[PDB]
Amino acid sequence: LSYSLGALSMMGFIATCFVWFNNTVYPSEFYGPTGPEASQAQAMTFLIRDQKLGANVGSAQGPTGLGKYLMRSPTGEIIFGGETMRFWDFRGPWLEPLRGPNGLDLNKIKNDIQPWQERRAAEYMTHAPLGSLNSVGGVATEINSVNFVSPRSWLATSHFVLAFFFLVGHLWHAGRARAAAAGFEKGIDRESEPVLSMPSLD
Amino acid sequence: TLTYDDIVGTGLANKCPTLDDTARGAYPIDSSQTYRIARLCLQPTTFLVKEEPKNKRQEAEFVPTKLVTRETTSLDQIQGELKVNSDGSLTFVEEDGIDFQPVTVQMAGGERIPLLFTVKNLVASTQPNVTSITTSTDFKGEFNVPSYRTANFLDPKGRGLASGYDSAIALPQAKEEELARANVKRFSLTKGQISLNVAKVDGRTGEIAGTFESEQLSDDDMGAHEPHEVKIQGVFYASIEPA
Amino acid sequence: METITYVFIFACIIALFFFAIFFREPPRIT
Amino acid sequence: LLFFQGFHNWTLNPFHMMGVAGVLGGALLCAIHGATVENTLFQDGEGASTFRAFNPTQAEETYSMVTANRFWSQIFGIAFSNKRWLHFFMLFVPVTGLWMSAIGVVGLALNLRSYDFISQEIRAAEDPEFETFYTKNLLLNEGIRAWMAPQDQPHENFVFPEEVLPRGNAL
Amino acid sequence: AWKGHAVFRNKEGEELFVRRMPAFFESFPVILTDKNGVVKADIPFRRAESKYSFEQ
Amino acid sequence: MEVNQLGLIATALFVLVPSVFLIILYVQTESQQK
Amino acid sequence: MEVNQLGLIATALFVLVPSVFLIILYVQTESQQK
Amino acid sequence: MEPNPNRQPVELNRTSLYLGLLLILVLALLFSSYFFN
Amino acid sequence: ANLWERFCNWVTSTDNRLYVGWFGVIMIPTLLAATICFVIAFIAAPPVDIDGIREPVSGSLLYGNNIITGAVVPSSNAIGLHFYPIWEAASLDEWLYNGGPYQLIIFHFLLGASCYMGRQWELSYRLGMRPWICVAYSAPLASAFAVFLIYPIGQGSFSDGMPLGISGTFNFMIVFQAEHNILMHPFHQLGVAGVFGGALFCAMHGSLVTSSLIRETTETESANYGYKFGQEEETYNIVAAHGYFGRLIFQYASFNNSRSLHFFLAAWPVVGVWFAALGISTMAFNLNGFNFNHSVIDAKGNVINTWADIINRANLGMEVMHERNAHNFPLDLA
Amino acid sequence: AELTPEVLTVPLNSEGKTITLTEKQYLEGKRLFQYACASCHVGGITKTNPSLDLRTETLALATPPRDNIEGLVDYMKNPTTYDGEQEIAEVHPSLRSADIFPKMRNLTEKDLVAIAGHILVEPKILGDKWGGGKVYY
Amino acid sequence: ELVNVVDEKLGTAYGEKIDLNNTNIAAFIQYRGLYPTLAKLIVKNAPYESVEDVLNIPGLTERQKQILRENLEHFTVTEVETALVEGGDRYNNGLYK
Ligand code: CLA
Ligand code: CLA
Ligand code: CLA
Ligand SMILES: CC(C)=CCC/C(C)=C/CC/C(C)=C/CC/C(C)=C/CC/C(C)=C/CC/C(C)=C/CC/C(C)=C/CC/C(C)=C/CC/C(C)=C/CC1=CC(=O)C(C)=C(C)C1=O
Ligand SMILES: CCCCCCCCCCCCCCCC(=O)OC[C@H](COP(=O)(O)OC[C@@H](O)CO)OC(=O)CCCCCCCCCCCCCCC
Ligand SMILES: CCCCCCCCCCCCCCCC(=O)OC[C@H](COP(=O)(O)OC[C@@H](O)CO)OC(=O)CCCCCCCCCCCCCCC
Ligand SMILES: CCCCCCCCCCCCCCCC(=O)OC[C@H](COP(=O)(O)OC[C@@H](O)CO)OC(=O)CCCCCCCCCCCCCCC
Ligand code: HEM
Ligand SMILES: CCCCCCCCCCCCO[C@@H]1O[C@H](CO)[C@@H](O[C@H]2O[C@H](CO)[C@@H](O)[C@H](O)[C@H]2O)[C@H](O)[C@H]1O
Ligand SMILES: CCCCCCCS[C@@H]1O[C@H](CO)[C@@H](O)[C@H](O)[C@H]1O
Ligand code: OEY
Ligand SMILES: [Ca+2]
Ligand SMILES: [Cl-]
Ligand SMILES: [Cl-]
Repeated sequence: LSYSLGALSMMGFIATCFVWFNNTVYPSEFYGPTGPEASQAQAMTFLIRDQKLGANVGSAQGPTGLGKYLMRSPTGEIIFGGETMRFWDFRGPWLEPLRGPNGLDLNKIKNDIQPWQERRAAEYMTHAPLGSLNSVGGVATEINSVNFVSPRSWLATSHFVLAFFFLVGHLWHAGRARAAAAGFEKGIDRESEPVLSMPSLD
Repeated sequence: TLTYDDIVGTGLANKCPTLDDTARGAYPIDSSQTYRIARLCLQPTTFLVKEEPKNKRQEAEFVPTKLVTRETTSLDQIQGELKVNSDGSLTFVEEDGIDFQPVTVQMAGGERIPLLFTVKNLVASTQPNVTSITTSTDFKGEFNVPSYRTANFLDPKGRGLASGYDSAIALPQAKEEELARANVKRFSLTKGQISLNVAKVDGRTGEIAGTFESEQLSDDDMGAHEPHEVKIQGVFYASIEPA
Repeated sequence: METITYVFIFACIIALFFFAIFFREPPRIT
Repeated sequence: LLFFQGFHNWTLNPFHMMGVAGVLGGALLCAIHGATVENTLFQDGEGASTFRAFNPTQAEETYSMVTANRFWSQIFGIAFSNKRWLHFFMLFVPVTGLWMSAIGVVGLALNLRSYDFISQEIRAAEDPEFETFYTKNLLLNEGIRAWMAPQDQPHENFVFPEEVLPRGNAL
Repeated sequence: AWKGHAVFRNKEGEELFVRRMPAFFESFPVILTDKNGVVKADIPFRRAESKYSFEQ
Repeated sequence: MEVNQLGLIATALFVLVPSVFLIILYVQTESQQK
Repeated sequence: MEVNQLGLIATALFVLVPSVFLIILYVQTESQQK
Repeated sequence: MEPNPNRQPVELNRTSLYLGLLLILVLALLFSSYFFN
Repeated sequence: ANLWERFCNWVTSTDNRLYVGWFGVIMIPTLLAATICFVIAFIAAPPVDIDGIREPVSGSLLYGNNIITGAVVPSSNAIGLHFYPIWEAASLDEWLYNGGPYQLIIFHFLLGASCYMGRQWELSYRLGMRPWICVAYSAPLASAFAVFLIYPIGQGSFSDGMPLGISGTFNFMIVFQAEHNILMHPFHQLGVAGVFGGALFCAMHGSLVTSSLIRETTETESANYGYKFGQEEETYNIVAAHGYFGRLIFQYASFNNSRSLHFFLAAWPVVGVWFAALGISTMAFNLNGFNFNHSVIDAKGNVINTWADIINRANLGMEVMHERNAHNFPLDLA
Repeated sequence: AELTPEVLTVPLNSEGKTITLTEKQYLEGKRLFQYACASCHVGGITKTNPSLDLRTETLALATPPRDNIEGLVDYMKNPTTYDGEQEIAEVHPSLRSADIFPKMRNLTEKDLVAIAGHILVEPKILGDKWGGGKVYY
Repeated sequence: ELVNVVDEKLGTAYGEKIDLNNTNIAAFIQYRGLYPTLAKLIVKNAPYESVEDVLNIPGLTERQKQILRENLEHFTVTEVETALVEGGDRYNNGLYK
């Protein structure tokens, strides 16, 4: 039982990461965008808007000195700017048409962004897996109005909880299995206390 | 024919394209034709910072630094007009592109030097009578260097130029004068100068590659301290096109 | 001096760990 | 709590910190003592559930203090050897903790806060590249104060126009 | 020495009053109202949409 | 940094005085007839 | 006056460390039997 | 562990304490001017 | 006996002043590495660009920090959840600029502490004890995983892991409140009941046992000398203590079973802290505290504020001010 | 304070004609706005473009005017840029683009009128809160 | 002598009207018909020596010229301030709601 509890713990942690990051076996069409996905989608959304307003997003310098919309990954790939710089490993069917061999392609960004992409990015940006325990969508500071907590949050959180308690269960039943097999799970034999037959530590 | 997944994580993304050593031909310029640079890439390989000596009469030198912000330094996807001038010289006028990178290098002893490595608003011309772009062709010109931080940037006490506190609020009754330079943010805008030496030419593809040396001021922390002089050396790539 | 002080107090604490553990009064059963 | 963070920087206060050490240390001792007693029990019954194997009137210790002592001496380096000291200590740590926390709050009654490190402020005021978690947290406090004050302190009739509200980029 | 009493006026010559710092506050914005507590000027954090700057 | 200049002597006595107290009691305890 | 800033602690420790040494020795001598 | 037989008890009588303290204090009173400088 | 056999016998020896054991084989080097790197960095590491916006934060003593402000600063946002060992940096200077010491320390520490738990199991086995002390230790360990590993995974960057420093810890708590409203999360509330309660019961148990100590000493000596290490007799009258507490409340609110009582003393704080850890761990995937913002509304539709809305204002302060140069777009999505 | 007929009386068109909504209509409007619009327009702002809000004064200065029922219903059929120059059904929910914005498929004229009325009445309740964003929370 | 240039510019006509040479594009939402088409044309073809020069943007329809004429009273021009126009800040100046 303890072996299987350890295994199930492991699998629960794994499933947590799976539903949280993967959008292949957990399609965002059904489960909603991943966290990375929605953050990226915001970057995309505002690039599209400002570029429509006439901004050159490739040369736009943000307040930090890093590009406001586009910057480089630690290995040089062109990636979205702002905090979503952390999420540059994200890949998804609505973003990949804008990706060239060196990452995000500036010409493709200027000329090739289809309306369906704007749509998808807006949708995913506005269904990020953020929300409250009573299912108020958005950041903790958002007012009541949108009834939404992403299925990815529900699945990830539930299964991290279960995986954790199942790890605990594995320690419990493993330790007990050892003690009982060795015959001291009910306690120490007063007339045969092992430590009393041991040389002192000092 | 490498794909994004071929390249990702390798460092190749921050490298400019190279031309084979067979690229030693000439790319003819038709003066009745207009041209563009469809892609200009600049990959810095060395960053040097001019030491600031004490006697102020010694020959100050440029000294090597250690790059600490990783393979995030190259300028790429730059495009612009390539004008055929009356005297046969070509002037490249930079329109747009990823034409800046924040860079921090470290000098011996640990002093960190941030700069906006850039060629923003580059205007660079060749010698007269460039009937063909060759390994003897070179571009020299000037660019702009805006503040390393733009107007919204807030320092660690929340002070800034277009936003933020305009005082040292933790020192409510200190005298203002001594802290003016730190309290009043300022936006530098200076010139830089650059040379591109063409080393290779594919006259058929309109491709040229070579080395470049550029020079510009570093970050002045929105006016709080003096910038350093930086010299940047590297390789460049450009694809010339009829427009 | 600040740093020297902080590092010194820390070092004293680590030394105290050493003595309290390896040079404790041994517990004895009666 | 949030008011005390934003206005008093209460977490910076060494008396609150002693409080925290007393409550968390208290909780730790609670846990470690209970667990240790439960895991050095003498087998005093035949049951696999070992709670009935204890008589409230019995004279003998229900767990082995000697085994507990060796166990922790080898696990952690030091161990209790004296039961009376153990239980006194269990009284001492949380009681002392709460008392220190009290002293700190008595300070906060007068706005006698541990709000700043003066050297920190002199350095940061002169040097706009000097940043620590200390100055970061003060920026947070400033946000808290300005954004919560008007509704939290309505008798003051605060009206802070938008343009004066401290905000970072975008947010 | 006392610098003397500061009286603030706007371009239209209305007297303006600085809102005093309550003891609770380590720092405090600079806000100027008229005698009816109506905001008339301030020192803006963000400038891009400032309406009440001393300059304006 | 511009620290309080009494900080050092304050910290120094804060440690040394009580520590010394304790050391004195300990050592005279050890020396008592076993 | 512009005195050496380390003077205070130099003097305080100069007094305290060997004085404490002596006191420890004395008190533990008194506590010995006979 | 066998006890070390080279152990010897240590002593400082009250007169030596007074003499020693007088030495330390008088030295401090002498050198402190030079420490402050 | 062969060499490996002897080695195994030493490793698992019940006679080593500090028990080694196989878990200890992994524990000792990893914890030494984490410790040494942590001390050296805390003293002498240069500023770290925690949020990947070229705005390095100073954490070490030599670079302007004291004990309260100092920290080993989390690795750069640009790194994200990427593995950044020393040999991935072009230079130690780069490594340090980008916050490598942090990853080195928290990974060696997390491995090490996990092995510490396992080692508690191991020694309990070697001494013929019951095995579950380690289970109690699983609660603080899980907490540590929550703030050093899990939350970074959920938010997609070790730059949001808890800083190794005092003030940085406070930074982490305040930002966590801003974005997750953790105070209004029932698992954090269970955590508070866990530690407040554990403190309470610590004091209560301590004081009750102290109250019922059997007279064995004079007034001129410490009562502690009335207990002798290893004595078979219990050193206090639990009947007297039960009579006391039982009468303080009522009889059947009190424990007459020392085993039951000590089991309670283990279970309450351990379970509470388990919920605290699960709180951080699930707020890692942005399932946040209760949102009752604008929940009460009058007959026209005017918002009638509750204390929840004041909390919300405070949270807004923290939200807008935190990492003031890091956001370019209106929604802070991670 | 109550949700009175006067609160529920809003401009029908540009020519000065008003319409008075029932409380049922108000309820329907809040429900349908939450159903089809709140994901971006919670509180009267616009998450994917914060420069344009749903304040009546903002809607009034739109082209064509959107500060009345007809304007809002038309917008929900054929949305335009703020200047009216571009038709943006392809990136903005509408009956015209109910094929790519499927939540618009089960919306009837009655529904659109309800949503319009919600957008017009709510600022009469919340005031600056409506289109205010976090500052006014 | 140290000056916050932005504060200083708030004391010019910049603090009073839409500065065709400097102001962030979202300001054009203040008035009927200007955003986003004319606003993009205006910011793109900046700077202008006088306000009326905005009428000379190539390609303008007569309607557009009429709208601009109707709003010249709301426009100003001052010297290009680098701090306000670098970083693409005329298109996105880090301000949302
Ligand atoms: C994998 C597990 C899992 C997940 C991820 C979900 C997720 C969801 N459920 Mg489902 N459901 C589940 C199991 C799950 N459920 C179970 C077991 C039942 C039978 C009770 C249901 C019956 C059900 C109904 C009837 C409904 C849902 C709904 C939902 C949705 C809204 C959730 C919500 O508001 O919860 C509220 C949050 C809580 C109640 C908090 C739970 C906290 C638990 C009790 C803590 C327990 C900790 C641990 C297990 C205890 C260990 C003790 C320790 C000492 C060892 C969400 C997508 C709703 C929906 O929208 O449907 C479309 C809905 O109406 N669920
Ligand atoms: C509270 C009880 C509870 C509930 C209600 C759930 C619910 C869920 N779990 Mg969780 N789980 C739990 C406890 C729970 N779990 C615990 C305690 C653990 C150990 C920690 C796990 C470990 C776990 C993992 C690792 C995963 C889940 C997953 C899931 C989801 C999918 C379940 C599934 O499809 O199984 C699968 C069904 C079976 C295994 C039974 C047989 C399936 C057959 C083979 C299907 C054949 C299909 C095929 C198409 C047929 C075609 C025929 C053809 C000829 C035409 C579901 C929401 C999955 C998930 O979504 O994670 C996010 C997942 O990956 N659970
Ligand atoms: C690591 C996390 C942590 C921990 C462990 C603590 C710990 C503590 N905090 Mg701190 N706090 C923290 C983080 C933390 N804090 C943070 C990040 C902040 C933001 C700055 C604060 C802000 C804060 C404030 C503002 C205060 C504390 C206080 C305290 C102390 C409260 C002790 C107590 O039990 O009072 C509980 C109350 C009592 C013990 C009084 C008597 C209670 C009676 C007996 C109740 C009787 C109940 C009755 C029988 C009926 C009940 C019925 C039921 C229905 C309710 C304790 C040391 C308090 C303090 O320092 O006080 C001196 C305090 O005022 N903290
Ligand atoms: C290089 C440099 C400079 C690095 C610096 C690094 C750095 C950041 C340092 C931080 C500085 C620091 C540590 C600051 C601490 C700040 C702080 C708040 C201090 C509080 C001090 C103070 C007096 C607080 C007042 C409240 C108070 C009294 C708290 C006491 C807390 C306390 C000591 C709790 C005990 C916890 C503990 C581990 C107990 C172990 C007990 C034990 C061995 C149990 C095992 C056991 C159990 C049994 O049941 C039985 C039967 C037996 C037999 C047995 O053995
Ligand atoms: C069966 C339910 C298990 C629930 C989760 C585990 C709870 C106990 C774990 C604490 C471990 C502490 C450290 C070791 C301490 C230790 O060593 O344990 C000692 C103690 C005594 O052990 P015994 O050997 O006598 O019995 C355990 C087995 O051997 C079975 O006989 O163990 C138990 O009492 C098990 C109790 C099971 C039932 C407990 C349920 C209590 C929680 C119920 C849920 C509360 C949720 C509230 C949320 C609002
Ligand atoms: C594998 C190695 C793992 C552990 C390595 C490190 C262990 C260090 C443990 C503490 C050693 C010092 C103990 C001195 C004190 C000492 O020697 O204790 C000795 C004492 C022994 O108790 P007894 O019951 O034997 O004493 C009975 C009578 O003598 C009473 O007078 O132990 C306790 O009192 C336990 C409760 C206090 C435990 C306090 C622990 C504090 C933890 C550290 C907190 C400060 C850290 C600051 C970091 C900067
Ligand atoms: C890393 C740095 C560590 C620093 C540790 C510092 C420890 C320094 C210990 C040095 C203190 C020694 C004090 C011994 C004090 C002391 O034990 O004196 C009495 C002692 C008598 O020795 P007996 O052989 O009688 O032994 C009796 C035993 O009880 C003593 O252990 O004579 C000496 O030790 C020889 C040196 C005498 C020198 C004393 C002359 C002082 C006269 C007054 C001088 C000032 C006034 C002058 C006026 C102009
Ligand atoms: C729901 C059906 C819905 C309504 C109703 C609605 C209305 C609406 C109006 C009236 C405007 C014009 C605002 C003004 O003139 O000031 C407007 C503008 C935008 N909206 Fe919208 N909108 C509804 C739904 C949605 C959804 C779901 C989104 C996000 C995906 C969205 C976004 C926007 C955007 C962007 C704009 C600005 C458009 C532009 O001028 O370029 N709306 N909405
Ligand atoms: C910060 C400044 C620090 C300065 C500190 C200086 C440290 C000084 C250490 C003094 C050491 C005293 O050493 C102490 O000597 C006495 C004898 O004198 C020993 O005492 C031993 O001998 C005596 C004989 O009279 C017996 O009565 C006693 O029972 C026995 O234990 C102690 O076991 C030992 O601990
Ligand atoms: C035994 C290891 C002690 C820690 C080593 C400290 C880093 S080395 C240290 O680095 C500084 C910044 O570059 C230099 O200014 C300084 O000269 C140099 O000694
Ligand atoms: O909180 Mn708010 O949210 Ca998690 O990212 Mn976005 O800002 Mn930032 O990098 Mn540390 O921190
Ligand atoms: Ca050449
Ligand atoms: Cl922060
Ligand atoms: Cl961002």
